[PDB]
Amino acid sequence: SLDFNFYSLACFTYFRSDLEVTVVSLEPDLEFAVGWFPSGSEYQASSFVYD
Amino acid sequence: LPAHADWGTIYAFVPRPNEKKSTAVKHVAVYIRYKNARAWCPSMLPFRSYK
Amino acid sequence: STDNAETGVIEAGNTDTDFSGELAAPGSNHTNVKFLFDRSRLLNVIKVLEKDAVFPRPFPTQEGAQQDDGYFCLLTPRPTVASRPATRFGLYANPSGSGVLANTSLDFNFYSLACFTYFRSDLEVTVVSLEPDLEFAVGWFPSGSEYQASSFVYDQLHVPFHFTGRTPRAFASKGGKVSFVLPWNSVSSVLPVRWGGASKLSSATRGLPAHADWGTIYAFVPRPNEKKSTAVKHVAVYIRYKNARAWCPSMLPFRSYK
Amino acid sequence: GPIPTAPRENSLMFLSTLPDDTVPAYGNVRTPPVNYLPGEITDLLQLARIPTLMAFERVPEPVPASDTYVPYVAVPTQFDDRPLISFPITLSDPVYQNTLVGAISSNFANYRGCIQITLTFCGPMMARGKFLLSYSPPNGTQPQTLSEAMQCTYSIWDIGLNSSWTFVVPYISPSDYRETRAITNSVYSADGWFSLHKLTKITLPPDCPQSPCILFFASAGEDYTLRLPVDCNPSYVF
Amino acid sequence: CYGGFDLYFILDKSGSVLHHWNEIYYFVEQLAHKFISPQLRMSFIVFSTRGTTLMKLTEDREQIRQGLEELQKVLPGGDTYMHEGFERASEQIYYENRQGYRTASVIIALTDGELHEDLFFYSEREANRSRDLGAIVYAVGVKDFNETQLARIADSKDHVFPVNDGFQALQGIIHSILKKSC
Amino acid sequence: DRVTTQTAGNTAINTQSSLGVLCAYVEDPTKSDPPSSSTDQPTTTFTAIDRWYTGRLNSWTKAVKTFSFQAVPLPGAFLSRQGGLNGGAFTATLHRHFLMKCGWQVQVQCNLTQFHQGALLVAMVPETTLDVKPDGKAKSLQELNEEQWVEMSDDYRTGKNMPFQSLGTYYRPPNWTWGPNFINPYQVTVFPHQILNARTSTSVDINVPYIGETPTQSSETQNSWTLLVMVLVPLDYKEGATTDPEITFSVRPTSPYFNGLRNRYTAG
Amino acid sequence: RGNNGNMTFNYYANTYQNSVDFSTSILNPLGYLK
Repeated sequence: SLDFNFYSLACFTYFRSDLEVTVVSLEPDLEFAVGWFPSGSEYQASSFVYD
Repeated sequence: LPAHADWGTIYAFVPRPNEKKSTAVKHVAVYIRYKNARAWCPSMLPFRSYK
Repeated sequence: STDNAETGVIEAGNTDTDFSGELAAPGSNHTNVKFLFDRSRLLNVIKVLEKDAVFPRPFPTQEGAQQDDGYFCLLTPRPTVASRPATRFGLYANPSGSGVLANTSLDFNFYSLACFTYFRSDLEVTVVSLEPDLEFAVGWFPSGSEYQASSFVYDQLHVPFHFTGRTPRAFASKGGKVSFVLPWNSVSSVLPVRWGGASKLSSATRGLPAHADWGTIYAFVPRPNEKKSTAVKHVAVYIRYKNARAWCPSMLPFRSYK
Repeated sequence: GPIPTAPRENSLMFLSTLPDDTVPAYGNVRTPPVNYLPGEITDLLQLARIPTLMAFERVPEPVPASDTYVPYVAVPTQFDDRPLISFPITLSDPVYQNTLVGAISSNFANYRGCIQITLTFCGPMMARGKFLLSYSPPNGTQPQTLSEAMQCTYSIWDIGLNSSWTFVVPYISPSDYRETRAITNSVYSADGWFSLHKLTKITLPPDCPQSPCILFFASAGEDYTLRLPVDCNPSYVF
Repeated sequence: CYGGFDLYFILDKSGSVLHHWNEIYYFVEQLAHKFISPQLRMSFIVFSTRGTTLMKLTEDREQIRQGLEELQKVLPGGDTYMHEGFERASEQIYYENRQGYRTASVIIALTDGELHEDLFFYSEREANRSRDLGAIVYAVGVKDFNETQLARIADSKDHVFPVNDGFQALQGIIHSILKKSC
Repeated sequence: DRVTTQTAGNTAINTQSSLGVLCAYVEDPTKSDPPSSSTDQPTTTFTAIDRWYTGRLNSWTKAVKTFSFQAVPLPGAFLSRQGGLNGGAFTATLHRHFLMKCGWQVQVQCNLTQFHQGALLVAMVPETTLDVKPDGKAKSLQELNEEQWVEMSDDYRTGKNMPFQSLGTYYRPPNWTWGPNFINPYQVTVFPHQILNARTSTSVDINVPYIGETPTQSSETQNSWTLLVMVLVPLDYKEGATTDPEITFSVRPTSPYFNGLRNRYTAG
Repeated sequence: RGNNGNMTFNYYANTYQNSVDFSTSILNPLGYLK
């Protein structure tokens, strides 16, 4: 991955912002769920049984 | 590589239990729009072709 | 420095307690307990009712019983077995055999922060179906009360009573999700996370606070009894705490080594 | 006519952190009173600056009893020039397993500020020794002998009528906030080791027992602030 | 004629074997070093609340020499759920009896001695199924003695031993069939 | 300094090398009010019972291990009469009142020499059940002298030693791992407590006001403040020092609150 | 406080929002040593 068109304007050395996360499914008739964890942290991965 | 000067990550998953999973894989895209940005101490631009 | 800790109370010491240097600015306040808990969290999943329900028995139960287990959810953070308040927490690791597996539950990540002994809040009930293209209905009755279970016929169709009543219902949309906040209703004063005590005066299991709880949510489809499918289905339930308080601190769950 | 509206892209979703409230399905109720029982919590940091006993690996004599891990230090009589206890500062290391700031840090992501550790002597009053404790920011290797721990940042300590010595690890940093655990053990997440050395021998009369003991505490200082929670580790339940 | 002797160990590891653990160990250490006959099967399993098996059925006996010395490693703790121990034996019994062998299995148990109403029922619930395939059942227990409930998991009152005579009594019931190895 | 002569009722205790006090959560703990849930006139304090009762606890030797504790409940101690400690008049009162409500002074007892070392830890934890192994029978005065200490197993650490219930034989027998009541010994100094050792002190005190899940719990079932003593570093002493020192304790109620007369309690 | 954006208004009155109590008629530390 890379953000293609950001560099072609970028005449900078340091940057500062906030962002937003927009998601869109390409396959039809789909329902999903998005997750997130902050930087300097790491995903939790296990499973616990229910019925 | 500045390993801890980043934002975070988004993962997508369906709301279903583990044993009822289909065989066809599927896809989803992710979008970002920057906000309230600042900038400091200018520099160069990516080199254009000739070629 | 040069104080001794054996008096039980020691304060904190900044950099200029013994070194040269000045104290640092306060960073943030993601610490206040009525902000820390306010997070949407699921506790478990639920098998959906579709008929005249029956609810499980008191503490011993011989075989040949007829109850429909795993359809209720006595929503507390406290450990629960078979939708009635237990005192310990199971994890059925070797489930082969006969005899039905009980519905266990516990609020996993609540204890790992919990340095408390008494707790106080209000909550909210968020429901979501896992199976696709589904429409359902959630019901509820308060703590210290009990579900009504019968059926009365209408035009040859047997229809149960939990379509109606006093206590509130909620009918979802086409694959929608239902949510509402729900206040205190408990006979006792504050929720205990630890308890001594027993339920009655004598001859009781020592430790379960049977009437310091919240209530339970059950799911059911809006259909008459005789038009019921053969495939069973599932639905989850979510809780987010609100306006919380806390009292008289305590320990934390023991971490492994291992 | 109705007021014209335009629904945006965010339809019917629910965010977990979403700062708003929902219509109640049953309201106008009362509650038992509260005020009689004392001991409120406004912030857990009033909680966080209580002493807590650390936990260490036992010296090479494994007693077969359960969990041979030890909340003290067994000082030897013999003269050697390596430190007594040396442990890093990464708030998920197996020395920070059940300290409070380790415990309520283990579910948060970032902190800022100091970290007090203090140590309580326990020995016979006719015994007396001189112990220094020292701290160094991350060098290439680890500072091992007394010149290296000498140059950096230390305090010597007497044995007298009291029994402790409040010490505070200073807070030097590239960036103001710091992480809580190191997915890659980088300069942003570690801050160099901590050690204590015996400076002069423990001195004690006849017919009183050898090898005294010292307990360790660990508490948040003043500037210790936390931020931005994360999902927890359920591994205690298995 | 059949060699037909696969002997199995059941061991408690609950709290009450706190003060007795090396004696239960010494019993197993002598019962393993009772024979030098390789025409049999061994396996080590324990019951807490729940654990796992230790060793699988193995052929040459450096492996049980490793088993008998790793027996020291486990600490006495947990509940008394020994219907799970007979389960852990029987599950590899009946699904490693597809070779067509006639192996009349035989199981000796080490129990403290008392367990209440429901768990005793689930032990009998297992124990019917245990010799439903043709197993042989045994149990001993150091306690204030009752043969009241312990006879039910056995075939009759013959095969539930005390501690006083059972130091050599169970040796007879093994060596009265060990000699017929073919 | 360091001499605290505390006088109440007709008794008066002083510990000449003591340390101070330690209140909890409010700097003056004795203040309270009659409970709001009741309607009857409550029987308040009276000077015949404002008292230090004392009672002997088990002694302690070399042979103990780390984190091994004794723990005495409250007011359930007064019922079963451990260690020559009875409420006397106080038990005869609180047998006959269905609601009971009170806070507690405690100062505990040892005195080691100047050639010893070894740290105890006097602390009163709130709202625990550290007196029962899950059979359902609360342990009584006969089975205290066979152990002299609770060897701190892992089953208290993982919360596996709390009394569970009869599962019912329609189900499967479970596989329990966790309970919300436990003791984490690396953590136990978050409660009102102070290190007692042969370094500085001999006898030392705690103090605590009321906490509760309700304004007034029941008479003979609740146990809020169990107090536990636990050893962190064992003792060492040469041949000639005083073998096996002795431990007792001193418990004071402050501002009792009784409610509801009936016959003297007879257990069903 | 908590986390809200409701600096303008709430819809329901607060007695319908969350339960309030009866009538019985810069932070602080956690217990001094006197």
